[PDB]
Amino acid sequence: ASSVNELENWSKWMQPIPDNIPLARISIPGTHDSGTFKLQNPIKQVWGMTQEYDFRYQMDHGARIFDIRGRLTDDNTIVLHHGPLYLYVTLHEFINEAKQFLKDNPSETIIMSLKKEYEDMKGAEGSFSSTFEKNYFVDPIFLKTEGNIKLGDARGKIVLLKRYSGSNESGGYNNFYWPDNETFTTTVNQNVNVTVQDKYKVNYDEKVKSIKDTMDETMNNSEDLNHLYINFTSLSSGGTAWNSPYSYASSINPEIANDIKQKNPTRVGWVIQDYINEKWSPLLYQEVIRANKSLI
Ligand SMILES: [Zn+2]
Ligand SMILES: [Zn+2]
Ligand SMILES: [Zn+2]
Ligand SMILES: [Zn+2]
Repeated sequence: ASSVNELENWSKWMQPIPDNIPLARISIPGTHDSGTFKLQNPIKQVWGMTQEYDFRYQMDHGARIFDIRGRLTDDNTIVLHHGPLYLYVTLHEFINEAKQFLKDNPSETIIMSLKKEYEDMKGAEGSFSSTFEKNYFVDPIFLKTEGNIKLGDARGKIVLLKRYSGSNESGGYNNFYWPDNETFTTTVNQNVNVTVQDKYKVNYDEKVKSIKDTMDETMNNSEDLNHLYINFTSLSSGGTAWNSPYSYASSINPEIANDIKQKNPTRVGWVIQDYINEKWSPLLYQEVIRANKSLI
């Protein structure tokens, strides 16, 4: 009952992929700084807005990886931030939206990257890691196993990608050294080789070339099941209308999407983008999802 066209149902595209395929092998669309969609102040937007729509919109369009940046509060909760700015979005808000999506579409999995974005507030009873584990992670929705996580074990659950230190509970992908503004390679869950392109503050041409170089590598290493490729197409703000995350995404998203469309590869990696929407064609997240055709 599995056909390649089933990859076209953006809310259930992982359904046709076999249970035994490692998530690392699947080409998955993701959203950079996922919770910035509520920013209204034009000054806050030009500097930190990276998405126009909420979490469910993102998921219904195919996004399965979410970049969550939070801050520990005096209430022993974690809220979403962009630097010192509160995004009016909370961690529980994201998880609840993910729970709803997973309930409605049990064939899917949601990968949640969690990073400490700003200094803990005074008054918290514990640490960022201990508070997350005690008040959020205990929830059954979170996958508690590790290794080269397979889709079958992830269906209906949230798979954690730690970007914070001090973890004391098993589950998801372990935290690893993440050099600043670079393309680097390292290892994670004992047997998973990881390559990340996260040059968030390089010049535009350098960014475009870096995305392409890393994707070219991914396309020619399609059978490497234990290799994880994370490719951020997002680029940090210059503080003006002509160099905001939106202006950059308007050209980068269609450019990279065309690369995939023209090459028609069997793997392109975990592509984390800014502004998932239907304004620019070809649509990046759709071409990324379509690159899983050979897995069916
Ligand atoms: Zn309080
Ligand atoms: Zn909401
Ligand atoms: Zn490898
Ligand atoms: Zn739409």
